[PDB]
Parts: sequence; C-alpha cells; structure tokens
Amino acid sequence: GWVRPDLGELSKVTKVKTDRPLPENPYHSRARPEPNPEAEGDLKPAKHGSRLFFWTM
Amino acid sequence: MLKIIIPTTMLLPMTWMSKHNMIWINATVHSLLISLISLSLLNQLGENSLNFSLTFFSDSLSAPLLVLTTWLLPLMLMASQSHLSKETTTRKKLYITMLILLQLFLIMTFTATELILFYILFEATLVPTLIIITRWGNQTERLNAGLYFLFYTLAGSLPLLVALVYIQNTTGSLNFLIIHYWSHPLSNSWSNIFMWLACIMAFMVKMPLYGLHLWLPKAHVEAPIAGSMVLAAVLLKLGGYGMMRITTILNPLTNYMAYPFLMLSMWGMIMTSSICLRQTDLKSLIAYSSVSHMALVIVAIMIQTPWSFMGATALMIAHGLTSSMLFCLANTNYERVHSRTMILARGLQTLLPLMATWWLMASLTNLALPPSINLIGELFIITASFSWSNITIILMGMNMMITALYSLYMLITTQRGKYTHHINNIKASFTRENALMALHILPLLLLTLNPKMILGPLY
Repeated sequence: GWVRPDLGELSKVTKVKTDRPLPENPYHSRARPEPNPEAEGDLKPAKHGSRLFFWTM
Repeated sequence: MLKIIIPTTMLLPMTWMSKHNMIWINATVHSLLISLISLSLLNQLGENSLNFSLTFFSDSLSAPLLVLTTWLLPLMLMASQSHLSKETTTRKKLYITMLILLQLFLIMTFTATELILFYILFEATLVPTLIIITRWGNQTERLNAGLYFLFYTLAGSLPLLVALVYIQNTTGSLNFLIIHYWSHPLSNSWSNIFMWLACIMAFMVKMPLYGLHLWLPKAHVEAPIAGSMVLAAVLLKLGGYGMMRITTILNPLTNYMAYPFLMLSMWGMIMTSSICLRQTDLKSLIAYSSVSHMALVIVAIMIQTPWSFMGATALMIAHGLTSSMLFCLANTNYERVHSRTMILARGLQTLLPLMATWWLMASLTNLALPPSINLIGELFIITASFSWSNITIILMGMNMMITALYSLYMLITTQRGKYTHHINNIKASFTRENALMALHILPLLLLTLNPKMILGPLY
C-alpha cells in the first residue's frame, strides 16, 4: 500500500503529539543578574547651576 | 562692583571711537571719573565685608588697593603721552587698551570672591603687562626682561593652580568666606608642607621674595614709564594681597614654614638696600628699593599678627604711591638726557627747582619720615617683629639706616652739586610733569589725616 511521497512533502515541517514534557531550562541557565534600577522622577534644574568653580549658572 | 567694572570696560569703546587728538583727554577724564567712583568702596564695616554678589566682594584690605589702581590709570596716561607722541593713532589706542585691560583685570582680581577666579584674573594681568614691556619698551633688553617676568611668575603660579583645585576637591569650596568660616588646622606632614609651598610660592615670587627677585630689576627698568608705574605700584601688591587671603588655610603650618622666608626677606632687605648704595642706574636703584619694602611686607604677612597685617597694608599702599612717583621723577630726566645713568645729569636743583622739591618729597617718603603712612606701616611691622623676636630690631634698624643713606644719596647725586657742563637741553618742567608729581604726592600726605583707610580689615 505504500505510496511514494511527492516532491516537497518530505521536506515539510510537521507536528508531533508527544507525551514528553517540554524541557523547562534546556540551557541549564543560571539566574540572570538583577538590572540596574531605572530612572524615575521629573527633571529639575541643576541646584545652583553647574557649580563649576566660580560660575553661578 | 559692576558700577566700577562696566565704566572701565566702556573706556575701550570710547578710546577706540574718539578722535585721534582727543585720545588722552578722553581717557584721562573718564579714568579720573572712575577713580572718583571707586572711593565709595572705602565705606567699610567693622566686622563683615561688603558682599555685593556671589562673585565680587570688598573689604578694608582690597578697597584701598582698588582706589590705588583706579588712581594709577590716569597718572599712567599723563606719563605715557609724552614718549608716545610720535606713535600712530592705532598704536596709541592699543597702548591705552592695554592699560585699560590691566586696570579691569586688577579691579576684578581684588574683588573676586572665589580663589580660582582670583587666580585667573591675577594671571590675566600678565598679558597686557608683558605686551607693554616687550612692545613699547625702549631697549633690546626689554625682550629678556619680558621672558624673565613671564616665566618667574608662571613657575610660581602653576603649582598654585594645582593646589587650588586640590583644595576645592577636598574642601568642596574655594569661596573666600567659606574658606574662612570652615577653616581646618593644617597638620604637620610632607603632603601639607608641599601644599603650603604651592599655596605660597606664587605670591612669594610676585612680591618678590629676595632670591626670587631677579626678574624685577629687568622688568621695572626695561618697561616704559607707565609699565614701571603699574609693575611697582599694583602688581607687586598682588602677592601681598593673595598671601593675606590664603594664609587663613595654612595655620599652624605657617609657624615653622615661614622661617626660611622670614630669614630670606629679613636679610635680603639688608642685601638689596646695600645694592641701592652702589647702583649706577637711577631706574635700577628705584627698582631695587622696592625689594626691601616688599621684604618688610613679607615679614609682616609671615608673622600673622593684627599689627603686622595693618602695617603690611599701609606699607603696600604707601610704597605703591612713592615708587610710582620716583619712577616718574627719573623718567622726566630720562626724557631730557635719554639715559638712565644717574651721574650723567648732576646739580639739577639749580635748573629745575620745583622738580627738585618733588624729588625731595619723594625721597622723604621713601625715607619713611613720620608721620607719613610709609613710616606708619614700617613702624607697625617693626613693632610686630619686635614682639615676634627682639633680635629683629637689629636688622630692621640697619635696614632703615641703609634706606636713609641710599635715598638721600640719590637725592644728593641727582639734584645737588654742580650741573653738568655739556648738557644744555634741560628744558623747564612742563605743567604736565609738575601735575604728575603733585597728583602722586598730595593724596599720599592726605592719607596721614585718615590713616585707618589703609590699615586693612584688622584695624
């Protein structure tokens, strides 16, 4: 009864109904580092300006 | 300070936009007007300073210096316009521009509330001064004089810049008021010793300290008359004023760090007074006498007493006026005989009687004859030194003796004796020259009536 596959059928991506659970951490990854805290708040002008030496602005 | 600074800045557009023949008239009129305005800074307070803005302030130390600068500008203009009569209009305007720039820089230097701003303004004074000396000086020696003055000052000043920024990074401020109110004692370590040296050496070389003074004869001799006037009168005082300001962060390290400088100045005042006894150049003799008075100022600042600071302030003011007068008096003879050799033109009292009188007044003030403010400053410093150590009276008495000797020797050799036979071009004194001497001498004597105006903030 064996029909021979046509051109392109054997190259298809198919799906398989497996019973195996999906691996959780296939890379055996460490915990990722905590990120640097983000920037919050509204911009206020520099207190007393640049404060570079004798400059007042 | 803007009511003083902005009029001075306005001298430049006015100078450059005035007619070719109204240059001296306009500059003189409006610089005298600015000097009138600067007198209102002498209204000082007993305790606080005049803190106008965040960037400029005035106290009893800097107000007489500001008045001296604003007064020196017009006298400069009267002294210059003779030897610069043959110059081009643009070049005269450039000379006036240099003088105005110097005055503006000095005005902001003496009122800068911040140490780094003071540093930049005090360094800025080099540029017009160097330009004046090297471009409008008379001899080939003006170039070497300019190099000496520039590089002595800069070798002094750059370590001061490093020390100032280090102090700002460690203390947080270079503000004079903050520096005083947050004063920390200075510990005894090599780090602090070299911080002291960096903070002190620029003002030391500026005064100048004996041994670091070899630029001053060159520069004050080779410069044109206005350049010599400013160099002797206001530029030397930058070292004393800066030293008085910055010694408030150097204690108690100054107690023993001052010993080499105290020794150097106490002996070098003797050394340079003796040099004056043998100087064959009149302008060089006058230049060498500045070293002794400035050595006295050095001692006064280094011993750190209220009386020493009062005397140093008064002495700086009086020396400015007297040294500028002496340079002008020598220049009047130089413009006649075209030479600075002192025994060239002798017996001048029988040719220029009122100029001989001006010479006698200048010599008497250089003598520190009482009750002149020269004597007040010298005597206050001498008393403070006597308290510091009684043995100081030997050296200071020797110095006042030698000072008398060389001052009166200069007077006698130039004014007295027999006139030179072959010198037949001693024309009568112009109204301008007599007015120059009178405007030098009259405010000097009037200060004796109100001596507290020049006794500094410790009065």
